[PDB]
Amino acid sequence: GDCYHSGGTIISNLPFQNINSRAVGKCPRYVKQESLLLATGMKNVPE
Amino acid sequence: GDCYHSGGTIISNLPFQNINSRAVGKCPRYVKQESLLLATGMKNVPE
Amino acid sequence: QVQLVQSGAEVKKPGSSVKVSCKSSGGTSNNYAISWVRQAPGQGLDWMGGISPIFGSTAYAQKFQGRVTISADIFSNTAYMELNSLTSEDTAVYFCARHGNYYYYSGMDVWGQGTTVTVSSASTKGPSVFPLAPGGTAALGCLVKDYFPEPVTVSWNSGALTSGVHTFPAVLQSSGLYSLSSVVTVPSSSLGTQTYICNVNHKPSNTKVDKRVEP
Amino acid sequence: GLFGAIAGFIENGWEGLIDGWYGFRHQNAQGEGTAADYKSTQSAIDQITGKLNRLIEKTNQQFELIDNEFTEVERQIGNVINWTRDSMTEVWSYNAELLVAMENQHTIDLADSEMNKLYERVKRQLRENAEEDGTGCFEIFHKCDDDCMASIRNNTYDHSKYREEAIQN
Amino acid sequence: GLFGAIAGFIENGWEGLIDGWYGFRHQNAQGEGTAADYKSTQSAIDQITGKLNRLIEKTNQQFELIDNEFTEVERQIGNVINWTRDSMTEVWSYNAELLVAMENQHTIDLADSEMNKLYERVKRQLRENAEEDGTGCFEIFHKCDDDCMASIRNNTYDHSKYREEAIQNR
Amino acid sequence: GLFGAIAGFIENGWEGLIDGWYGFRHQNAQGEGTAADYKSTQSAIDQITGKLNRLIEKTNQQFELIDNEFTEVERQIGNVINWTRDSMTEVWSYNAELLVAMENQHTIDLADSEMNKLYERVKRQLRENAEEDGTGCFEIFHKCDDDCMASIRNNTYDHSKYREEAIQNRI
Amino acid sequence: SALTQPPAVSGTPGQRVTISCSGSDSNIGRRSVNWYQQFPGTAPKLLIYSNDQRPSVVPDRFSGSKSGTSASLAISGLQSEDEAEYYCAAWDDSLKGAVFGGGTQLTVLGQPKAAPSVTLFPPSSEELQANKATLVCLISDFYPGAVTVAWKADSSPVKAGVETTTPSKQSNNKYAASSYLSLTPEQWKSHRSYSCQVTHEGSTVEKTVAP
Amino acid sequence: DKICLGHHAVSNGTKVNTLTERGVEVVNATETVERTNVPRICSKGKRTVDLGQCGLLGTITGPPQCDQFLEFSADLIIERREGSDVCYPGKFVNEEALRQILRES
Repeated sequence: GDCYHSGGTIISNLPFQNINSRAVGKCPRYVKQESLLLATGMKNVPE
Repeated sequence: GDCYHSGGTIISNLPFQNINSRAVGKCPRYVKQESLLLATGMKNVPE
Repeated sequence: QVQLVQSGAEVKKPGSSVKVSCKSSGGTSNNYAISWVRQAPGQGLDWMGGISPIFGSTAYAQKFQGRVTISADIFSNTAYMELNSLTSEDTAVYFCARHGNYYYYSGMDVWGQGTTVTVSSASTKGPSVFPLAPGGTAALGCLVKDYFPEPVTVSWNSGALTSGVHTFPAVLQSSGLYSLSSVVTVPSSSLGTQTYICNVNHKPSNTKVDKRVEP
Repeated sequence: GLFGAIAGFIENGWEGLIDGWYGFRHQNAQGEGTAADYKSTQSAIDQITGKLNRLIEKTNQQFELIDNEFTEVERQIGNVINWTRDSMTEVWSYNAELLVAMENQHTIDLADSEMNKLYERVKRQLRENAEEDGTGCFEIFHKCDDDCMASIRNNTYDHSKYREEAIQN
Repeated sequence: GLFGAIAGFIENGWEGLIDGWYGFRHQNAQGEGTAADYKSTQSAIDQITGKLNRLIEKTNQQFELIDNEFTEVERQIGNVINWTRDSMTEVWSYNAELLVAMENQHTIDLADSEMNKLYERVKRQLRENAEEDGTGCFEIFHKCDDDCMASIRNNTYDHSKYREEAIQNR
Repeated sequence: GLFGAIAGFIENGWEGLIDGWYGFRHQNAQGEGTAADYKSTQSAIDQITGKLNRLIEKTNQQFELIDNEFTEVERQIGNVINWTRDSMTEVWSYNAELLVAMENQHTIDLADSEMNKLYERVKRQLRENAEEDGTGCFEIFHKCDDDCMASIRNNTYDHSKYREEAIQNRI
Repeated sequence: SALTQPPAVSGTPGQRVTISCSGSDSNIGRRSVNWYQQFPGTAPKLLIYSNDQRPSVVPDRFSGSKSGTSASLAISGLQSEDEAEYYCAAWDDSLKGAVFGGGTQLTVLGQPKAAPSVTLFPPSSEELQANKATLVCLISDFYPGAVTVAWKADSSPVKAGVETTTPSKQSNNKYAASSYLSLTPEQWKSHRSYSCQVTHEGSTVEKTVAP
Repeated sequence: DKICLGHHAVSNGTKVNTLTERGVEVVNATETVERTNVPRICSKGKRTVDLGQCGLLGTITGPPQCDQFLEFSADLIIERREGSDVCYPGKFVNEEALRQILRES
């Protein structure tokens, strides 16, 4: 791991993290939001 | 010139600069990247 | 140009599980299906299943359904195959291969180098090394006995003597241990002058032995 | 919704179509057949993956503690530090939600676009031997067999072979 | 790639077409002639220029030294300054690369769009006197001369003059 | 300008059309009639509103004074604070103008898109019984009355009822 | 299985060779065929796809065809570098999975026979001290790559403790193998002669050691 | 028989990046990051005072090296590495705040 805070390491490829704003090292950027989903599919239309 | 650092003047109209992060005056914004090209043409499809 | 690089050789006991990796380097393979295909010793190719991680499909051959889990981490550009409840029937080389497309119909055009998996009840053991004693030319060598698993490396005179050296492929005994021999062909005139020593290295047991071979 | 295809004049998608995003469902004399298009499925998927590889990127940029969780720093500089950090949290949070919303808009319209590129292409193949009914279908005005379908699929269907036939109708 | 024209059903572009982005290549009885369209070439160029003028903007915003390259400032305030400056470097670098990628997508699709607006227009002009073959071409179903071409170009070609002629021929 | 409809091949808009963004103007035997489409007007408007609700958002994020307007703080920390605040002003101002320009591009092309979705749909309805003249109009090749118009509007017009009629009437 | 291929084909340099692949309706009948080439201990290479399509990097002497539920790979102008295993493959709509043929080994004919060099080492003194005895028979430089090994105790055939490797190809395109005889120091002492007999294409090479 | 519309193209274009793809060749592209330094201080049209051996803080207290700078006027003030604030040994308390005030003065 390359991102640390008092309570451990953030291991991840995602661009952001909602774990610790004081994490240090090489980290995803800290954000307010708990979740942000990126569409990888198309509009889903069922009947 | 309106943007200075210890080693000279940054004379340019471009929005960003990769020359000196400590430049002062009225400067393009400093960025990490050495280059970022903006398309002024179309998709190029040859034979 | 993408290459697929698989994880290294595995040595496993019966009933255990093995998880092999396949990394797409020099570019992503996430937009393609990657299959796992195994080849038992001396046998043909056999499809295990595949994954096409952006499309969202994982498929399995009926004969391995439930015993194999295929997966992918799109962020590290890596695909994985995990096989559970291993027996000697699973001793084989396992390949990952990328299809020409997002699915499994198309020809597989990019292949990994393969990963050997050996399932055995033998425990790792370093070799016992013995000299093979000797005209114009003479033949002298070393017998490398009772080791597991492959490989063993053999050099002569700390690598100084490379000419005339012939290291034979190991025999696999019914015990589950391997044995090989290395023989060097050398001028018989240089018998009572030059000393001949074989150096045997077995990484898995961290064994390193030098053995003098005298007439 | 940009182009009108998906959730527009096509009424819905086919939960039975496991093997693609886009494909063909036909009805002729022999029977009814379904197969998903490769060339355009690959095309969309590839633009999605090219988006991902851009974001799942790792910043090579390192930061250190200016701060202290065990013995607090002096209070004025503590307060400047905290105020800067919150301001950065604001910027990144806005950046995060904007970036994701925008990518999503674009991904959805990327899909609408490729459908409406499959359509308009097949239409182009068939010239004057069939008609736009307008639910994402072509009524063929000549009898056609299952090797004629495949020739539409892999893009070989010749028009001026069935032209006259399909025209009085 | 958004609209299907460029790098879609048009197979490629014409390296001989110096005097525009978009134009016409025709084949009739008399000969073969090429001329680039003005109205739509100009149209695209103008949107690209309007993009540039927006970024090639100069910030009227002045900043001064809070720092000292000759005698270093005290170390705690030095470290806050550096950490802030780096954080700004992060923000601007992300903004820079995002802005540029996005402008590029849009520039490319801007181009696809104007091609597929030239097409759909000429198509509309010719009504029922020709056909979409689908490589960015119209097979004309009546004999036509080079002053008939020019009348398509500068947008004067009358349909109901050649209607019947080209229709039996279908 | 993306799709070619608005400020493209439709020449302009109708200042008399109070009751919509998109609508119909017809000419037949009986008379001339105008009515705006609901289904696509609603559609665009709803996308505009969905944009607004996203920006008119309130940040739940609170900030306090690090500064003092009455007795100035010590000068060095004064200078770091001011330099940071201004740097935030740069970032946010850029964010503001970029966000607004981009939303605007998209809003305009959102409109172009919905027009050119009204068009292409009506076109699809009429099959082979009429023609694209190309100013955002369809010349109908059969006589039609004002209850035929309405059947185009609310999307019930049957083609194979007027097919032959309008087909010989194109030769 | 599912797809069936001849285990072996052979030809001379410049000859034309074909490798057949028999299937059923659920695979070859209704699906496209792929062909792969594999050299020993290396990954397979895609040779043909979509029945008769050839990757750009593959020489034009390789061609494929499909008729009914059968397929054929033809190699025009056989080259020495074409000695390899060849597999046919197709999706099977019945098994819902990819299937492969059993493989065909292609041999390039015309290579001169070479008799095996044999070397036989007696048990080392060190090994006897450890209460074991191993007779080591090293076979090298033979072609074709198939020998059989018989062990002689005195003049009688040994029927125990004999373990022989498969033949393996040397750098010189001839083959090597090795066989091991395991005996008690006691058995090594009990006879006056032990002999390794290697037969290759009818002819027998022999060596012998004495305690 | 036919008329065909089409777009232009060049034989070697330049690679750019998109939301969607990397290194997609386009017809013409332009640079956006300044990489070119001018190894001089460009002062055309500005009232320049180059402080030389005088240290910025020296202009205030007035050691001999700063005698020509006790009362100057400038749009642009240039400090040098050789600059010294002091004759008789000693220091300014809160020197950086004072420099910052003086630079913008």
